[PDB]
Amino acid sequence: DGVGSSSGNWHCDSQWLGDRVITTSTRTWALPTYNNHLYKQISNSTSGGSSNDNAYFGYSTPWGYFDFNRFHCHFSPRDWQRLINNNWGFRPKRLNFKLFNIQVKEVTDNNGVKTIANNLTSTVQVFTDSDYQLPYVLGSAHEGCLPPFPADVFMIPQYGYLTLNDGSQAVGRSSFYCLEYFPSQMLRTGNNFQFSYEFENVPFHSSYAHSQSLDRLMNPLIDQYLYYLSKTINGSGQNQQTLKFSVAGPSNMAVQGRNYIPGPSYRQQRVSTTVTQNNNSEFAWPGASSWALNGRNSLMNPGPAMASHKEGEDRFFPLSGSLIFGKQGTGRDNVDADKVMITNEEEIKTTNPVATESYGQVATNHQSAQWPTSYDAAQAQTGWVQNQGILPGMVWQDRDVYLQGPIWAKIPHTDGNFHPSPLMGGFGMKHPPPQILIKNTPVPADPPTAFNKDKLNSFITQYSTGQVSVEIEWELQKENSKRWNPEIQYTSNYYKSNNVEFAVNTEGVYSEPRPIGTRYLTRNL
Amino acid sequence: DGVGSSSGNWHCDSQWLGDRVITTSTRTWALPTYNNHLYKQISNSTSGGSSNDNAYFGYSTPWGYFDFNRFHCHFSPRDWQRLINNNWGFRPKRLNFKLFNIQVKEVTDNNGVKTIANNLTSTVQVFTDSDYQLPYVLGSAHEGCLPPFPADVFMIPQYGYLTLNDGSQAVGRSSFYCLEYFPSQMLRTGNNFQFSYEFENVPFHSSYAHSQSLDRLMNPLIDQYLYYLSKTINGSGQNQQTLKFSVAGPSNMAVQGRNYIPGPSYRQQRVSTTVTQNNNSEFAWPGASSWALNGRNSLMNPGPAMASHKEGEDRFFPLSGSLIFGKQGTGRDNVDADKVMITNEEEIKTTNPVATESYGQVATNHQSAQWPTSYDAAQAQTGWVQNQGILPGMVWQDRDVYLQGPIWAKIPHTDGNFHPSPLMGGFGMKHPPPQILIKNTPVPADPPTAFNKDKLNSFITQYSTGQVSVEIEWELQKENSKRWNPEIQYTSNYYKSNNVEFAVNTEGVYSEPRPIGTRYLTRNL
Amino acid sequence: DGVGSSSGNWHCDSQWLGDRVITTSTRTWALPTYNNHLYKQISNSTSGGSSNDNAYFGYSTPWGYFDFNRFHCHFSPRDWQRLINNNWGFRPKRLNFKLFNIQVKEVTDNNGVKTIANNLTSTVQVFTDSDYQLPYVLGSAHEGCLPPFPADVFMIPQYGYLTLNDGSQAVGRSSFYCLEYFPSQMLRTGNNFQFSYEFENVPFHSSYAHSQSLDRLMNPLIDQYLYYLSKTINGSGQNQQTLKFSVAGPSNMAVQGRNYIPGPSYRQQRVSTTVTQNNNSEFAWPGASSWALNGRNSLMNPGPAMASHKEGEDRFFPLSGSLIFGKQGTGRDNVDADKVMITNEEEIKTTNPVATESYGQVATNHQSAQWPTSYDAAQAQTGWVQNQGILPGMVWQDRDVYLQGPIWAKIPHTDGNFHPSPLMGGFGMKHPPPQILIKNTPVPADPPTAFNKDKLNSFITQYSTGQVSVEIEWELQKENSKRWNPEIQYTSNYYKSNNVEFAVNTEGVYSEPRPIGTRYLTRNL
Amino acid sequence: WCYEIQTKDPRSSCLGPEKWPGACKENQQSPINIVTARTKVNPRLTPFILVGYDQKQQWPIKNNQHTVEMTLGGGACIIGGDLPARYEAVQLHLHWSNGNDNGSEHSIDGRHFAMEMHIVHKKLTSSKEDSKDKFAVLAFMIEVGDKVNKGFQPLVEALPSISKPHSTSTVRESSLQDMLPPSTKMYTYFRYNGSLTTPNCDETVIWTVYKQPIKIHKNQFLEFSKNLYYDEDQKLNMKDNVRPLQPLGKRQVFKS
Ligand SMILES: [Zn+2]
Repeated sequence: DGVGSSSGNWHCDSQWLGDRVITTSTRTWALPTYNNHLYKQISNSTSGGSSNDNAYFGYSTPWGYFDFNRFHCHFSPRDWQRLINNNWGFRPKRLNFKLFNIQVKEVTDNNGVKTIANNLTSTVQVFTDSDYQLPYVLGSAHEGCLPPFPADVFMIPQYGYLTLNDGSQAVGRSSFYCLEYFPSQMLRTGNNFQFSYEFENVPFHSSYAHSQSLDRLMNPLIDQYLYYLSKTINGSGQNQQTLKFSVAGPSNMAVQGRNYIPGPSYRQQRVSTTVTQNNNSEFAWPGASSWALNGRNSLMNPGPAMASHKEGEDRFFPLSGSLIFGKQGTGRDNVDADKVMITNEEEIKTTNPVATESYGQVATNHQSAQWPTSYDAAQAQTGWVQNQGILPGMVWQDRDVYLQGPIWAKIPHTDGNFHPSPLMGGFGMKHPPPQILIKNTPVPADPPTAFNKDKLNSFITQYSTGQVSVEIEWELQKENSKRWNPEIQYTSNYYKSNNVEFAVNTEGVYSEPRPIGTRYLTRNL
Repeated sequence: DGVGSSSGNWHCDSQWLGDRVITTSTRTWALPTYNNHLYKQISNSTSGGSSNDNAYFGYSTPWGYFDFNRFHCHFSPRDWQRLINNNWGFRPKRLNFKLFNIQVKEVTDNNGVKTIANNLTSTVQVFTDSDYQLPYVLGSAHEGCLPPFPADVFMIPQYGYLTLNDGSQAVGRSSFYCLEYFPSQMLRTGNNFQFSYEFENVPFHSSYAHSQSLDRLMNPLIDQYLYYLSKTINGSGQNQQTLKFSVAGPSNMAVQGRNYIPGPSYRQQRVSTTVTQNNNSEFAWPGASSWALNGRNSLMNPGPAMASHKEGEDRFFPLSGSLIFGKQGTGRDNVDADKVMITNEEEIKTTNPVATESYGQVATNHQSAQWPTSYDAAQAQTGWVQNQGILPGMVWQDRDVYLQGPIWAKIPHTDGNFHPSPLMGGFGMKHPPPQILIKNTPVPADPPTAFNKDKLNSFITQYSTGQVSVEIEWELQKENSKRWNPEIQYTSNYYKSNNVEFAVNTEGVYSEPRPIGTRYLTRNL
Repeated sequence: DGVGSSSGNWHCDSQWLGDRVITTSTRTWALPTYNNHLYKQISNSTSGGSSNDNAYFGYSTPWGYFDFNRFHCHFSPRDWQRLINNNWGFRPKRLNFKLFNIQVKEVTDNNGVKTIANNLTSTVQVFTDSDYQLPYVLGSAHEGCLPPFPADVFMIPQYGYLTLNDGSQAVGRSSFYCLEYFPSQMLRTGNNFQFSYEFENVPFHSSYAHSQSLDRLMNPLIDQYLYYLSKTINGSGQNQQTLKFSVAGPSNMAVQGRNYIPGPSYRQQRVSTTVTQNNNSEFAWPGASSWALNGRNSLMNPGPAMASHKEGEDRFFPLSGSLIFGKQGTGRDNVDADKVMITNEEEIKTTNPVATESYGQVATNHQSAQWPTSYDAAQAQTGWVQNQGILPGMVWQDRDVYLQGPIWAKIPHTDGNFHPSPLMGGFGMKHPPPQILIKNTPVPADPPTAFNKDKLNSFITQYSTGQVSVEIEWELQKENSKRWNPEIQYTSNYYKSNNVEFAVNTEGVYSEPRPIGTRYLTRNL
Repeated sequence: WCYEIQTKDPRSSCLGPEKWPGACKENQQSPINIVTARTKVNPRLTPFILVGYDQKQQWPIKNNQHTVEMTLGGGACIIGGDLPARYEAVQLHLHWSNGNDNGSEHSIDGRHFAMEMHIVHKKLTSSKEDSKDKFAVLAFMIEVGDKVNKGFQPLVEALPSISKPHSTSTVRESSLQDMLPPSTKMYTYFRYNGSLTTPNCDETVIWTVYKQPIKIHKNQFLEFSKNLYYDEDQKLNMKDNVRPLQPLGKRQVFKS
């Protein structure tokens, strides 16, 4: 080690190993002291009034943490494209991480003359939540990840967590965590850190779209050996009761016996991009589909994976059923549609119900005649199914993943769960990549010349910077399709533009012009 | 030996062992040319131009395929009786498919006179889709199977498939499959074909009926150590409230505590075989219960497995919740009820809810006195549950299989599924028996003496015939019941009958008098 | 052997190891003859033609059986405290049962002198249904268990069972079982019996509560990179629709995107212990929430595990969604709340929906405007979800167990089930501990001197006593929590009292003053 | 088999109300004159609790030849009043005339109304019993010619689709609450044991008839008679499908 010696050599490249591909990324990461050096009780109260549904309580830790739970932190636009134009499936298998070339500096705003000098003798405290003993906040799609553009410098987000809350108050069951109550590595400028992790077995992500629909799997030339009720009345009129039966065939695919049915559903309000056909009313929250917990409602944000809209319904989108990303430079509040990128899951319409339609219809009575009393003459009545739970024989696809989307999530530690694929998309894991917490060490700075039991406070201003390196191994699923006609592929467009898509501008600013999925290749059901 | 020797013997038999039964079957088939040797695109606009619910887009191929996905193709009525009266469970284990005694013939039918000769040359191509790269149409209950009666000669059905469609139009995602893009074997007279397939791990089919009901598993002599709310308002009638509790016991089984609940449900309309108590209106489709996919509706044909009707209500049947077979010689359009055989599932009424009844009741508000709040008050209200999903602790039975019913089905290749047992009955497999595609090799007539350029459309008229054998080993699950009293068994009736059931009549026409299930033996829950 | 020689020692104790604890219990029992040595048909009619919902058909056998399917039969209150205060989980592993020190008795009830003596040459029969060929009645929370007080002497309950029934009538499918049709050991005063059983693999019971809520898993300081629909109208006026989007951040946690959702639900009516605010109506059964089976209604008892009430409203409890135990001395009919102990499951509010509230809200229409057909212009409409089945991404906890609650249950033998954790709590097992049947061998009285065909009906009056021992090893799941602040622990209260909790009174009567769950320690989600 | 208006032509020989078969010739039938002087107030009578009457859904509307009956499906039960356990709505028909003078079914103090609406509720569970109290029907009077109420508008819109007898259609979308008087007015009613207003009368109905009639526009009332017919040919309308009044007998009518 030693100041006059680095501890890392820029590693960023990517290598495709046929059925696999190794991604490597390196980045600089500036880290401030954060909340001085103290933990801070936070709560709905601290934030303010929030809301019953926005009520909380937890703690702001003076620590920071690294994050790369976004495909763009590992795959380049060209990288993705390929992956998606050539594989039916993909999944992470491992990860290797390294921090190095760390430099800690002290700042001295000499009466307006802020002066940065190197504190060669200082340290950053780093550790991983490998035993998963701390609140896991890496599965909440927050900012603070390694930027997609390698040349970009990053700031490292601050770690904070929530616990049980009664309004803005805590309960006895609430827990407090101290990260200093964990063993941690201390690094001087000559030192570095590294660790490796094995992804638990996860299902390949479906990077394809079906070329068939659940309701169209039969032979369009052969009849079924099954019959269906065709008529209930002779017709003419008056006591026409009858029971006619017919064979189901190519002419009436709708009534044919089937072995499997579409996945479950939770209806979402439909919203048109054309704000003239919508409705002159504030319905964002009022018309939102939601769920409740201990007297607190939470928007069904991603919700179950459901087709975003019917064929041609493009302009429509479920109130809260799709992932919406902000375009480069987009503001934080009340921005127009033209500032955001709304994803869609049309591909899964082959097996999943439309998010803004009922699952189907069900009988609600017993049709009858005046055969008993002259009453009881009830006509067959049916009702619409707004939300349908899991049923045997159901099949479904999960939500697609995106270059700018999340990669993994931690499955909640509970007695029971079902199909734990993270609803925002990606791979669910009981033991996902552990959190890597990092925080400099507070310099005690000036102390008094007479004993002071009061804990220290003046601490000398400092900040730290260096380089992080994450490598992830992704196993790939090749395709052996016999499709004759060419497949649909993602390609850039030749048409003379002002700036290359996914590149920097005259001001050196990067831009991801559109979200990119993974479902371009096709396969049968 | 070529053109002079046999490519096979007849076999076609059944060997029963202790815990196994291998069935063997051989039949005589005939293959026409199909599509005049050509591929053609098919759509509702081409055929019917029907409503959107029945719109479709696909392709018709000049290929045929072998179908033996029905029990009567392998089990004799007798064989079937032995099976169902002595085994609690069963499942397929392996298969041996073979083709032979191939004979290709030409057809003169010239100037009026029609003649037939053999083309000792000529070829029939055969190949299995062991890689499952072609659309699978064997799980759609189609006609074209090996005749139940061994003496019957059958014609191979034509292979066709459906892909994505928008109305009658196709989309860029639609796939065109060419069967000639698959390697295949060609066969002259004297050549034979053979392949073996091992069945996947499937659960034994439940060939039994429960001797107990989910709601009657308690000891009828002992009380519970649990209490239930018995009374609430000391009668009277002014402002009197109370909470009285009582022990749940033999006298009030209805309120006893329970560990398991009945399986899920999807209400169906109730239809009576006695057309008088039905209703003087057309409701076949209006009240049929269905589901939707990308804007298209499809009936809930044999949807979830539910008890066909309440005890002693055989006259009733769910609109589209049961399997309906056609009697021998029955027509295909608007036949009477006496011409079809409607199956039922009353055996599963011990664990599955009745198909034509609501699952149960559920509270829909908060009952309170007026004083609470002010002067509102509210009475306890409940609502019917028409469709109930899957809940923890649920228990259910699957659809029964029949001698004329399907055997297996291919589980759709999707990200997720639940209990992938085919809704029409049988065994669901990710890799079921591969499709066996078959075709006569086109033989050009006489080409011009001057080079043309275009494809040949002049061909010799030919067809092929031969024998086919299929052998399947089935594993058996025996019974070790301690039931003292005798059990119900499937039996023929001794009463005189113009004809013997499951036999040919004076004209040599084989017929199956009734559907035969598999649930006659009983065991406790 | 024979008399003069003890057959077994006492053995009653607990042994705590690191990850294991073995409990040992021994008790004194007494066994009468029962149905005068006869099997008898019983039914709703037999009892008193009970309600349709309460109709049943079955048999009563002169056999008794051993029941120790309760936690207090093995764990002392003291022992229970150590188990729940130091372990995050636990599960049964193996067991050994022993019957010993038989001793029967003659009881010559002469005139008034019932004169009891010993019949040394008498026999007791005992057998285990290790093959599970008999109706299993141990999963029905019946009385007759080994007394919690190791000093109380108890009477063996009589074994009875139910089969299929149509009203009070039986069907051909109904089964009759004769227990003498089983090999059984015969014991005299000098004989003993013993058997060992290994528990199937079951999940550890969750003996902890969550310190986080499913809707509070995000970093309270970092914003998300996902947007949500914030506004739909620019303001009041008229035609002014719009689409405004905002970043979901800490200030608006309610609308944040999430990967996992709360478990399913089946709404129950809410009841207040304060009988002034409930209602002046009888709604125990009218508004109870239930399910139907073959035309018979059965109350949804504990039903799905759902939080008993919203944080704070402890006075409320679901009509039939909680376990209610009777206090010592409490009668069986119409007892007051003060006589019973009502359990709750507030601990699961972190992941499970509140039992007496809707799961959430779902859209029900397509908001529309005054476009072509301006008379339309719909409005965002939503509907309440009272029963929600399973959906992918759902997580939940199971119902807690109790010192006075059941331990295990037999999973119904069916084709399908979901998350078969017994709804009343415990471990579900396909092959749970076998039932242990026991019976006094009949001793004919003086027969006639001339041969008679009739079966004997005169028998020497007899009854048996003796000791029983049961040992169970339990696996323990230690906790390695990093929580700083102390945890909640079960503890006795120092404040003076007339008696000691969990002890006997001046009349030697033992009592359990309250139910004790197991969820004291905490863990993150 | 037939109403008195129908048996007016030499042909179409059917049985009029004076010759109705079955148990329609007895003491308790249904249509009685309700004298408010002779009724006695019953304190137990309380306004019904209408659960499921606020939901909006499509309803099957059909020309039952004798009247227009609308299937109410499920989830519209009634638990209020002095009904034995509870009753679930199954059907909704109505009777009218050519003017608000001829009358419609029940009469209060000898006063008739333009139209009478019969919302019939079947007993929820009960048992396989032949006993009475099998139906609890609600009777609402209709007589006004001033203002149009949107509650009956979808019904009038659907009326032309079922012009011919034995024809079926569907109401677009409506709620049972909209077709009822305001809840502040549904406080006073009468209870009497009637059998049935249609042939083959069975004494199994409670007949809770409300005061305070409902108000609909005169155009809707005219459309009711104009868009419906008795026979297959559009010749004979559906004016007077009303059963003549029947003697009260010894039955005692109570008042809420
Ligand atoms: Zn009427």
